[PDB]
Amino acid sequence: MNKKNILMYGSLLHDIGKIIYRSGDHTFSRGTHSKLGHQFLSQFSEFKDNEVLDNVAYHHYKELAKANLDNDNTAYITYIADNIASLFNFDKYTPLYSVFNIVNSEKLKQTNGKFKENIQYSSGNYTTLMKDMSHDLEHKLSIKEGTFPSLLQWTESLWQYVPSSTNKNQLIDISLYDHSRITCAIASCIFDYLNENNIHNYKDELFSKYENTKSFYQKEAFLLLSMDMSGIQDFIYNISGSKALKSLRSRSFYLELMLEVIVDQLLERLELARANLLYTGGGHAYLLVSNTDKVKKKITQFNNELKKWFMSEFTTDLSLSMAFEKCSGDDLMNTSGNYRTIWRNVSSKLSDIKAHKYSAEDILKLNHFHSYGDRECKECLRSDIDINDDGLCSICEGIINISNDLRDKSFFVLSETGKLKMPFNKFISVIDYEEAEMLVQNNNQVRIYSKNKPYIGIGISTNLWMCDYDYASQNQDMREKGIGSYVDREEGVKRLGVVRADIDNLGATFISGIPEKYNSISRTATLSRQLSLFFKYELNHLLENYQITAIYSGGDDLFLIGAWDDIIEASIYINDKFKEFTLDKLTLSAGVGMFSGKYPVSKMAFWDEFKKNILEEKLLVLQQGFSQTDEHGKAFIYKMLALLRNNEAINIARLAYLLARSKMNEDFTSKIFNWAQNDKDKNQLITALEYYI
Amino acid sequence: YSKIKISGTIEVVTGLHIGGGGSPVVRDLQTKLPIIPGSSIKGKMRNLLAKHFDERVLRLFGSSEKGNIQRARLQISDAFFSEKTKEHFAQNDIAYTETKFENTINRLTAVANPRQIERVTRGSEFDFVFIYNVDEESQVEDDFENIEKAIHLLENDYLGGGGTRGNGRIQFKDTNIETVVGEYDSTNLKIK
Amino acid sequence: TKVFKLSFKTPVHFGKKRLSDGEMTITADTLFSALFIETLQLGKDTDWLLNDLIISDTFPYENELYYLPKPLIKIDSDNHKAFKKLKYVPVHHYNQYLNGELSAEDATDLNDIFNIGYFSLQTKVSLIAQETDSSADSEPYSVGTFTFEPEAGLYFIAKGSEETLDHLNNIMTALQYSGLGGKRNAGYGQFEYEIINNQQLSKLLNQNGKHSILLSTAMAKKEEIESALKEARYILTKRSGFVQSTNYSEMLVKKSDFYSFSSGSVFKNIFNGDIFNVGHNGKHPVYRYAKPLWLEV
Ligand SMILES: Nc1ncnc2c1ncn2[C@@H]1O[C@H](COP(=O)(O)OP(=O)(O)OP(=O)(O)O)[C@@H](O)[C@H]1O
Ligand SMILES: Nc1ncnc2c1ncn2[C@@H]1O[C@H](COP(=O)(O)OP(=O)(O)OP(=O)(O)O)[C@@H](O)[C@H]1O
Repeated sequence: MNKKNILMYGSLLHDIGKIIYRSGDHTFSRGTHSKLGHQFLSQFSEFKDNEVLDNVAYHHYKELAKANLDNDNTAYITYIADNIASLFNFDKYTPLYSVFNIVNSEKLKQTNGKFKENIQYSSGNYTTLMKDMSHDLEHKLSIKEGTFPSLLQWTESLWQYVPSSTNKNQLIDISLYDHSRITCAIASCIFDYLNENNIHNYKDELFSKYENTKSFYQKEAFLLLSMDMSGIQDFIYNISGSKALKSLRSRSFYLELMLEVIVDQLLERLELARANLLYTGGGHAYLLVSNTDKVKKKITQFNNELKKWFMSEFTTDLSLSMAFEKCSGDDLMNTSGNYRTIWRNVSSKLSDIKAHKYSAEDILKLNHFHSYGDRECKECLRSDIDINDDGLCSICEGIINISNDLRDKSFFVLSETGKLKMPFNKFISVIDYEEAEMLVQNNNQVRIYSKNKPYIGIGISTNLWMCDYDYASQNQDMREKGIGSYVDREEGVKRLGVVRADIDNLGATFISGIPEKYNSISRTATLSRQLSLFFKYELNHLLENYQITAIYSGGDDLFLIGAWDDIIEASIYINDKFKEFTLDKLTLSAGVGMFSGKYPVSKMAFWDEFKKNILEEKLLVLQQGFSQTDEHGKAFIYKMLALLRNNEAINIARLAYLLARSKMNEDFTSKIFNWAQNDKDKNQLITALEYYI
Repeated sequence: YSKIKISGTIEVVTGLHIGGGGSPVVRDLQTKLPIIPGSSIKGKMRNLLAKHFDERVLRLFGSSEKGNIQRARLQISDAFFSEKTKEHFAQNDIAYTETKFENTINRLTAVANPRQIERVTRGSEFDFVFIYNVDEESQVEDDFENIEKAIHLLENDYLGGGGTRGNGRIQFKDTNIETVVGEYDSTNLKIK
Repeated sequence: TKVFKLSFKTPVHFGKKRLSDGEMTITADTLFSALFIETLQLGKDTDWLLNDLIISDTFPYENELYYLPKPLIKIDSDNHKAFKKLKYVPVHHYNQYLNGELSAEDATDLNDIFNIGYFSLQTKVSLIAQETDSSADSEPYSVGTFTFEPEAGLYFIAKGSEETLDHLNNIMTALQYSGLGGKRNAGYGQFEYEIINNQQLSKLLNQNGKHSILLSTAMAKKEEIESALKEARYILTKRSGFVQSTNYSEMLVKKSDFYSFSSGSVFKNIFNGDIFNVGHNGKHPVYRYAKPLWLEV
């Protein structure tokens, strides 16, 4: 095995024993963490690699003090990676705490929430988890150079909520998955930095003296790389056709898959692991790669080829930016909040390199093409593009095809023939688990991208996180339907509802984080991943009771389209559910409008009071009154509106007479009149009754 | 070269219903006073004139789609309430826009389902301006004769919706013809 | 160097990609195009008003206050949020902004007070199809229009010799009765203009500094672009569209795509633009205006 693969395998599994120690039930768990993991990884033939066993068994200080390991070995790198990732009585039943409550505990510290109110863990659960991981290591897992991604996938599948540390005196909020993953990434960066820099006596380099330990911690060893997608909000919103909804699901997925394939391809260039991707979502991406001249030259070269390709295909609609700024180990360990300083520096460099995107020769090259081309794509507003059959260009027709395939098939493959044009001379098509399996046994250089499917274990397992929900597929016809399937609802006016939401307090959350005590790279990674999981899984389950279709979900943007009533109800419900998930630490800013059917969805797109007072009190009163008393349709309510909108006392006296003439229960009339007499209550009343129609 | 301005006012003999919202009527989203889009005027004149006869109708409005290209020669502009009507209605305390109630009879069933429609008040006055661009000297008399014929047909027809049902009849008054660019005499031209 | 005030009183459609898009200001390309077509229609000569005149983009104004585009200067903080939401900076506070004297709360107040118009969609149909005779769908379509408050509008920046300015004033007198936007013949886009001098705008336009703020849409000529981009903060904007009376088929004639810097870019090496030709397979040349109008601070 290549020493790098040995290093990742050791690093990811150094603290594997902690779960079993916390298990307690089994006869293995009687001894300390390191040796425990040692005999446990020796139980399986595939993981019988001796060096990985050593890395696991010698991942802390006391063991290494007597470890008599060779002057060069990956174990020391693993030690340092765990240290940088990070009186000592560990409680085996410690539950994982949500970081979100800690994020805004400075303004209002509320009872800290714990995962599974005062929830406590049971050692039986740990026994069950150990049996599950024994099963995986026994049948599902096997060590090959290409299986490391599968190992990562199973680790994420199992450990994503078992706490990493269980110190009673420490504010535990790191899952073992996070700590292990960041350890793997950091260790890989260390290995590249030391090897390229022509140092081999790593024991002497770092283990020798504590002064050198702080010294290497201080040396600029890491590089923090950030990527930004230029024009998503424009290119996604040039849709006006009748099949608009099908494309939007296909277009957001197209940009998402672009970002995913480009980041994966980058990580392939770096000969590096997938654990190195700290955050993806929206048009952003964050990586922690090795700080080597080799790394920098590769990044620059790939940037050049990348910019070439996008200029070749869209030339203004989509562009990508690269930026990186040096960082050291001392920075990541949250010494003096300099983590936030470097985070802002990399953000600033990314945001000012976008100013200069085109060199001279490129800008000249653009302006002189008297090239014979056809005219704008109907579905996709682009002059430069050339249409074909039925007035559609190639890109949007492939978008239509993959949209057709989206609802039925769950797996997407990265293949060299495929359907949709993709950065690195590649194409994406759709597959099922069985032909994906055959592709795996076809030893083809493929990357299966899945639709929120765990326990796949198929080749390069990539449980891509995405919310693809559509109520139109819940009808008698499984085939995807047009926008009219939601317009034609008879329970109210035949219109459409649209909601957009952004976390208002997000810039500080990723930047400021938890101040002065928890701004570690580990905890930022945990925060980012938890936000990603919420905005990429929970929405899909929440939407199941609404006639709404998920369009753009991920990052901090939420885009749902459907019936007017269902959109409002789902917006309120998701607002409440999010307030639960962030424990009322993060809020939502949203706006909902009403538009007629088949309007260009491009232009379709360009809290407590509303629930308690309007929807719950006045709306229910009005609904009960209008249901009990007949003959009072939109005409009577519209006369109500004419009297209420024109805020004059003459209208109020007229409304008094109108309620005298109306045949409701006197309570309804009195309440309505007295609501109309207050400005706030009259506005709430008009809003509710407008909702009625 | 010269430009000719046609300016005046139009009255609704019976109520008008353009109704872009539909049952609302077109308004300005802030002033809320109703208008008359120039597209309605242009389209009704073009339909009536074409149906009164394809070179002259091509010449006035311009098609420029049939392999031969003609620039439009007569430009219509939108309309707004006259100040006179606003003053008059404010003094007399008259609502700007009425709301007529209607029904429909189901055969074999004879149960009526109601209907609500919004209608511009009778007797209002709108202000309109036409711009004519004389590009051929020897054609102005014929073109203005044709536009007079179009006005004549429009006076005897309807604008907007439900015209056969009894709304949209209009009338033209206070029309003057003034040259504003160039040196073409516009005193021998008439539009009634 | 005069400015030209514009008040509209009728909705205007200005357009980016389709008719149902609405836009507030217009670029120097369409402005010069309108001036040139009006000149040709009037039959006077184009040589005078081709290679002497410099036109700046249109910018909005309110009751008594004028506006300019946001400079793309690197303000070193970190909010980067309230300022990203700002699009136009009032003239009274321009030099304050370029010296980093604008506070976040003042920026929020400016964003609050910046109401100078609203957007609308009017739906329209077309019964020219078989509908008139046989069962055929009426075809609905929408146009994007934008309206001003009674005390708002757009204004120009123009400069050149006095004779060219007189010719420009004559042409604008002619032009106030054609349109300045999209569906000119469908009832949109007539204006009244007025010539005004502003003491504050004058002082701003004749300042002296080291940087430069581009107020038009320009592209450097081939041999000067290399030195132009030594230290530049800019964004490119694609400009395409069809052409008026170049060959038989309008739907076969389409101008070549062109790219030019936006109206807020900052440069260190001043360059002179040119009226680039964007024609091919045509009977008469078609022009696009790319010539800068700098303000030095
Ligand atoms: N695949 C996608 N489909 C639709 N919307 C998306 C997609 N990815 C991201 N978005 C959302 O669209 C928003 C607008 O993107 P925009 O074009 O402004 O670029 P950005 O990634 O925010 O960066 P910048 O504006 O600095 O270039 C993003 O912030 C994100 O929330
Ligand atoms: N799950 C996540 N993990 C890490 N970073 C994220 C995540 N989701 C979004 N972000 C980042 O946080 C940033 C927030 O900036 P953005 O302008 O989009 O929202 P905002 O500043 O909160 O807007 P507003 O304050 O107006 O609501 C984005 O640039 C985005 O890259």
